Amino acid sequence: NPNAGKVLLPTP
Amino acid sequence: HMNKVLLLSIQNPLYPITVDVLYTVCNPVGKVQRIVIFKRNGIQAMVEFESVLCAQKAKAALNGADIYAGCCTLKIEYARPTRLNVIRNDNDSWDYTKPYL
Repeated sequence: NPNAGKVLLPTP
Repeated sequence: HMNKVLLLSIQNPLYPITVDVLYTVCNPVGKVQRIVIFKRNGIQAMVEFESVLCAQKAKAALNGADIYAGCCTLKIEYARPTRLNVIRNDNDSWDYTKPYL
């Protein structure tokens, strides 16, 4: 799971 | 089977999942052609990319990522359909080669 902790966008 | 259509499952979908959100998620990493959002095994979407390579790039970069901090976790697999068809462009389906209205 190499993308664990990756976040893509500001929270709405 | 590898394919240019991905199936996205959005775990813990605390915020709305619309085509504009998924376009901003997916298209920077793989060029998107069409998006269809539906409810089946939770909130899910198929995203058709321009090529298998583009779908592989999106799958690699986004699988296991959260759209927003602490929620909206992506589980990504190859979809069964080889193509997507969009009835109309609205919040739940969109063809990025065609106009709104």
